[PDB]
Amino acid sequence: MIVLFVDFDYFYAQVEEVLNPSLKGKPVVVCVFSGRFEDSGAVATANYEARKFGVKAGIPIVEAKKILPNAVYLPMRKEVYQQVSSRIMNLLREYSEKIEIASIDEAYLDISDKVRDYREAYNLGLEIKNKILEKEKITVTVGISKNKVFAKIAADMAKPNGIKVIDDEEVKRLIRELDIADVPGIGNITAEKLKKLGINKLVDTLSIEFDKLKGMIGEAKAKYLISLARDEYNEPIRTRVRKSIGRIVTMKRNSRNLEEIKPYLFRAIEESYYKLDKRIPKAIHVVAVTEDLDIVSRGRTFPHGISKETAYSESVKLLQKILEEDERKIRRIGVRFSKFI
DNA sequence: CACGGAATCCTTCCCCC
DNA sequence: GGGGGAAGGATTCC
Ligand SMILES: Nc1nc2c(ncn2[C@H]2C[C@H](O)[C@@H](COP(=O)(O)OP(=O)(O)OP(=O)(O)O)O2)c(=O)[nH]1
Ligand SMILES: [Ca+2]
Ligand SMILES: [Ca+2]
Ligand SMILES: [Ca+2]
Repeated sequence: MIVLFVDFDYFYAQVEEVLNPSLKGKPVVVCVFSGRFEDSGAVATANYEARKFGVKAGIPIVEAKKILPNAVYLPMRKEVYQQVSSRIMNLLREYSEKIEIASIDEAYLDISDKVRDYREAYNLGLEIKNKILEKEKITVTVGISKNKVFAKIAADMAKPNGIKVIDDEEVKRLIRELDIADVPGIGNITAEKLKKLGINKLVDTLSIEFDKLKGMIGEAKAKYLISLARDEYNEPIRTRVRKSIGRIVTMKRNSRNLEEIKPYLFRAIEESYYKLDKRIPKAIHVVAVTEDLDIVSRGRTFPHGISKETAYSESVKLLQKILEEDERKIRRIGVRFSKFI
């Protein structure tokens, strides 16, 4: 069983470099401007020249400028990156019929058929890196191992622009050596709950009564970790299908007035519909971000699909429902469409 | 200062043989 | 008791 994971390097910034090579070499910051004020917002990503100084995904744009006042700051252009992603995905297709697109810049390939051993797998890796660099002029990192999880881990260890195989002898040392927090699907909240249980390495999950683990982190999560420890994890590669479309925007000023929010809300639905393109949702959820950055949501499923008129109508009630049950002001508002026919 | 988007799981109902 | 779902939220990752 051989899985090959591909992850494009500093993707949004690298695409910006390709479309305008003059940028290459200098610090490049792709930002998301919220408009609340001059430079309000966050950094989507940054090229390496910028990450070596602390500027990275998540930090406020205002904070990134204090560190690199002279870098190049660019607004994020999803559509552009998405189409480039799509083309790159189509290059991988020509390497396996078994392909799972995980995000806008990640994909897993089941090359158990094609390749025979790890040596060949590695070479196929180089062929893919090479192909993509030539066609799209974009570098990516490749990770190869026994299953998806370790393939991805392989990639995190080899970036940027690397390629790495984590052979069976290593999996075993990683299950013992590797820090549980560096395992995909284990964020802060979980790692923290894991420390208390004395688990700092994948192996520790075997020296704990399952039921206490489940109690603390959930069954799904407990079975996941345990199978990994037992070197038994092996979920297949499957094409994922879009299960929900939505849009959320920041208002210029926090508000509680329905008439002040409606406009932002309607625009959100509009864009969402354009994005649905042919798809018809049965469920609609209204999502609100409270002034103290907490998230509130109210939704509804219908026994049939939702027309745009219906969406406008029903979204106002859920927004009214929200305000009636929460007293904080609202900072961000949006909609989520799901359960496609 | 803290954006925008989406999947998946966890709980708590709630209806009902 | 337990199947079946819908809601609202928790949690992770891009
Ligand atoms: N708006 C927004 N976009 C994000 C955020 N995090 C990631 N993205 C984008 C950043 C990247 O361009 C793309 C994800 O790839 P990461 O897996 O994020 O890789 P990135 O390419 O930035 O890092 P790397 O290639 O490993 O050096 O998704 C975020 O918090 N907000
Ligand atoms: Ca990644
Ligand atoms: Ca990446
Ligand atoms: Ca982590």
